[PDB]
Amino acid sequence: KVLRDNIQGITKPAIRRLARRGGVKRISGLIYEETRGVLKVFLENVIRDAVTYTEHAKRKTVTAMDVVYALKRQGRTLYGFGG
Amino acid sequence: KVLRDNIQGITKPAIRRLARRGGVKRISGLIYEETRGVLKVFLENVIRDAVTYTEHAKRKTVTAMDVVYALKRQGRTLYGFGG
Amino acid sequence: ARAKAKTRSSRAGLQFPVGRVHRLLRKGNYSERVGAGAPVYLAAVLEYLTAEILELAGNAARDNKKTRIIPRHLQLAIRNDEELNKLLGRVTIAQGGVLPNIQAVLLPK
Amino acid sequence: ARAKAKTRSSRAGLQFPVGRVHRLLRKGNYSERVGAGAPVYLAAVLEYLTAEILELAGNAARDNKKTRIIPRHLQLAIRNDEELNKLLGRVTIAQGGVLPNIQAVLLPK
Amino acid sequence: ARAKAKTRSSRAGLQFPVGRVHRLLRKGNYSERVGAGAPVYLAAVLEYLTAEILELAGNAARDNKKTRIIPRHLQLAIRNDEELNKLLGRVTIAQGGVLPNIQAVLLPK
Amino acid sequence: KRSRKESYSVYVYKVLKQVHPDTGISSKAMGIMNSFVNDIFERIAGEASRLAHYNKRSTITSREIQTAVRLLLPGELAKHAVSEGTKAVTKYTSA
Amino acid sequence: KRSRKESYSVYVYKVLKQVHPDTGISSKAMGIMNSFVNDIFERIAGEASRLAHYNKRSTITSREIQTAVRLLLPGELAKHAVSEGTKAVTKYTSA
Amino acid sequence: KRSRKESYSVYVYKVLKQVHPDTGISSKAMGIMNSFVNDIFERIAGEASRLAHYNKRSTITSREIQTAVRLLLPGELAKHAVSEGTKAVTKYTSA
Amino acid sequence: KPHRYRPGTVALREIRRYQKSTELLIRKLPFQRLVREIAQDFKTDLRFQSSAVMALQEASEAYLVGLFEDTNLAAIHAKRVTIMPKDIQLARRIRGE
Amino acid sequence: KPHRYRPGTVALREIRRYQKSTELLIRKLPFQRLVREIAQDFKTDLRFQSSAVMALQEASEAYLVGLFEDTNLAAIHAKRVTIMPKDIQLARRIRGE
DNA sequence: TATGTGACACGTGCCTGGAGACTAGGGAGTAATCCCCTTGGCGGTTAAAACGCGGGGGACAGCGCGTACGTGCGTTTAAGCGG
DNA sequence: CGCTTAAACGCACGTACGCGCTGTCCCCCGCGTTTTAACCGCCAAGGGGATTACTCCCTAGTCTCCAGGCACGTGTCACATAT
Repeated sequence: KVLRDNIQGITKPAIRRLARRGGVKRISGLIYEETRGVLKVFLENVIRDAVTYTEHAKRKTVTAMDVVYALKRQGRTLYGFGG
Repeated sequence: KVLRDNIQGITKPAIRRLARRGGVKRISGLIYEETRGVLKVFLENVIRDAVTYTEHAKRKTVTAMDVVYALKRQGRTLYGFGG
Repeated sequence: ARAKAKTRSSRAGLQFPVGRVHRLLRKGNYSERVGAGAPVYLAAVLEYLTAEILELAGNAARDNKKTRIIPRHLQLAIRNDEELNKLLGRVTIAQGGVLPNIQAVLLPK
Repeated sequence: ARAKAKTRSSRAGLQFPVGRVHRLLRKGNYSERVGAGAPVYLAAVLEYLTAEILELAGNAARDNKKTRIIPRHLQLAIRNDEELNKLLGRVTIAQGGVLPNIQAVLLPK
Repeated sequence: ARAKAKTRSSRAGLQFPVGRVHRLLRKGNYSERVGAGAPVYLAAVLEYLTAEILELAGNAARDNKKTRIIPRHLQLAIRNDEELNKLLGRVTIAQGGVLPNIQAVLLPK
Repeated sequence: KRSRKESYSVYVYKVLKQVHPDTGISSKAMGIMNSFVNDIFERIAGEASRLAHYNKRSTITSREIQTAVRLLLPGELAKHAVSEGTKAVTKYTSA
Repeated sequence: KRSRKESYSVYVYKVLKQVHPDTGISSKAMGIMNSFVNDIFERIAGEASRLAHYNKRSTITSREIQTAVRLLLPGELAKHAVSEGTKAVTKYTSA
Repeated sequence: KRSRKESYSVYVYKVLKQVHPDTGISSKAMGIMNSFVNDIFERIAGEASRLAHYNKRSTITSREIQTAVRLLLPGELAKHAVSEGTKAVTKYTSA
Repeated sequence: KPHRYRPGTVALREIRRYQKSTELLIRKLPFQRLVREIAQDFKTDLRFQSSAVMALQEASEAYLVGLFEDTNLAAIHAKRVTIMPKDIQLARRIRGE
Repeated sequence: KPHRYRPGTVALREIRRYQKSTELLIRKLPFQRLVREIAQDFKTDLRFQSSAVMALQEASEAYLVGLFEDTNLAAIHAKRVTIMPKDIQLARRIRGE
């Protein structure tokens, strides 16, 4: 239930996979934690938005339609979830 | 009637002034024409839409309020000319 | 006693539904009246765009010898058109991937 | 037999015109119906925002010993607040100038 | 008694006269009956090809800074589209002239 | 007893069959196309709404939609859309 | 007193202003279009007639002329002509 | 004279004298603040309209105004805007 | 001797693979667990559509991968092939994050 | 001896001065000439409000200046102080342009 | 190249949303005007641009170097799938 | 919860790569001078933006009725997987 450091649940080889899909050749060891913090900031922005939608929606559970509204609020529109 | 060359009217010392406002300490000689081209692209992108407003406003006089509309269309909203 | 039912989409000669787009625009609260040719024109524009991206997806599928459109083919079609890339520079696609693209300095020798 | 025509801004203890804002919302076509407390809440939020930005502008004008607020003071106020700058990063002020900013690598030894 | 006469050109919604083309095919001795949609198809493909060659001609005229198209524009347009050129290799245009074309060894040095 | 939900499925599937009779579809690609068609729909509709406000018109006409196409759609897609849509305006005008 | 003579001028003019409102036309270029539409007309017409003879079909339908335009016109122009004619004949089928 | 043109000058001046009786205002800064308040107003109105259609709400009320101002305003601005708005809503509730 | 590729060859092969491939680069269960971890901080006992977690997913690595070609452009601008987090900082700050 | 400042000193003083200043750095009437020249490329012989001209001048100068801070960030990120147009192209590519 | 399969795709009920008939009236098209705003142009002037010399500061190549990821192989466990 | 491997970790050895330093060359700002056209500023002119009126085109809305597109069920072959 109570969760502690799942930011490191995103593994370093997963980050290497992400860099290789971006075509990055060589990755420093300092990269992974800084990118974890960056994605943490990004996720907490979008989940703050999606949450705010959700308690406004009078639903207790998050729906993806709130999620896509949150992403188009941030100028980061994503296609393919009934939007 | 027609005009042929006014892109050079944005002179090199004007670019130098803007770069010092931009905090640039040292400016190459290759900078000025490329900035003229980039500025040309930005101005034509905004003025095409400003035109499109102006005939859509059925006017032949270009107004600043349409300039505001065009600039805020491209995420470049300017304060000081609305209304 | 009454005229036989004839769709306004066929009156435009168009496929996207004129009545549905008109209803969406009326209930979408953009103006309290709307010109009759406006949703017809709108459905025509979206039909043109849907058509052209559908041929582009068809060519991407045929080049990769798959009979059915895949969001990978949508990604490859949408990113390789600079017109459509500038149309959708901020748009992401689910399970789309990226262009196969490498920098020259990343290649050996 | 009408009572004295009292103002809703004073009813909410506010400066911004509640009636004008409600009129703009009713004619800005955002919904056909507007809840009564909504323009009040909006006008209060706007009053708080305008109050804090004008307070910052007055502080900046006082810092430059200037008794009448300046768009340069507006720029210096709006860009030196983190919440305001992240609120209004893509918004530009006319004749604002820029923030005084020189990189340390630009600075000499 | 009778409805208003609405043209088959309007029924297709295309500019080329359907009735004239049907009349010509009736009096041109190609079959003893003709399908109704075939001259519609004819008018459609003719208007498509005239539209594209008129695009080419208008583009050439704007390249030559002329408002009205001339046979030189027609020549330059019809010779630089390979499908049109090999469509009309043996077809000659009045006052068209020739393509600007010089062999490499004709050039000095 | 379940409620009906709106989709663009039959229309996109038909226009796929005219543009490519032999080419199939995956379902989540249709979801992406649904998102695209909806997205451009409120882009053009919001442009039409604000352009109607700017000229103080309470009626949005095909002129406004065409202006919105010229604004949001760049380059060639705008002019081909204008050509086919004005064509469609004449087509409905005949009806 | 004169005799009425057919021309394809006015339809070329509607098409021209549909595709280029800014562009004029010279009358002998109009005559060249007249020669064009006539020449392609009996090219396709003889193609349809001889195809109708090949399958001994005494009636020429849209399938026949589609076959003929696929024969003479090459590829890109052929397939987009197919698309134009196909949507035209479907909207006539609805008409 | 001419027709009346809307402005927010008097309210800006009143709020200015609430926060700074001592200082003055330039009318160009007044115009900038008019642009500011119009921009924020249309922003909040836009997302309120969005949220009204998201919950399919025919009436726009203050709760999604709260939602929108919490959405746009970062942190401290958002909570104290909620505080000021809630205070004024309660005072108008008490007339 | 056993076979051993020189540095960059396996990197090139996996770059080409993941450019061609579209499937997820993140293990799904710790991702969902992290989403619940972050969301619980803002509102308690938040339940998730799995599709919502997935949409959060493709939004996340889309943002990351875009930041990654930004980082790569910064690195080739700096005449390098090894990226450092200051490149990511530069990309975010020029984007304005 | 006629005094000569060491290079970049006057450049930094200009940086301080023009960061302090708020006015437009573009000549107004050549800017209007270029604006009308590009206007007739879309529609010939229009009229202009001068307010539109200063609005375009403000927006153009602001966009250029922000582009130069991005260029300066790229150049110092490449451990240089002299900018080249490659830096500007890099910044435009980061901005998504 | 061999093989299952479920996802795509297609027949079917329906009701519901969209079209047909008709109207009120009102926003919208149009005429007029005028005046104010915009364009056109003319003289003085100087700052602003431009141009030349110069000379230091910076870009960048060369070269090495030590290290820090790349690559490779063994393990754990933890992600992943079914129910 | 119960298997069930895939990959995450982890170590280990090797290379190549950021980077540190310097040589070197050249580029561009500092400064002074020349030109020049920008700009004030002034005035003439006219043009169309905007305003008022007037009448009307459409269209939003209401009632009727019906067919279209989506839910529903199903079957089936393009593709996933294996080799």
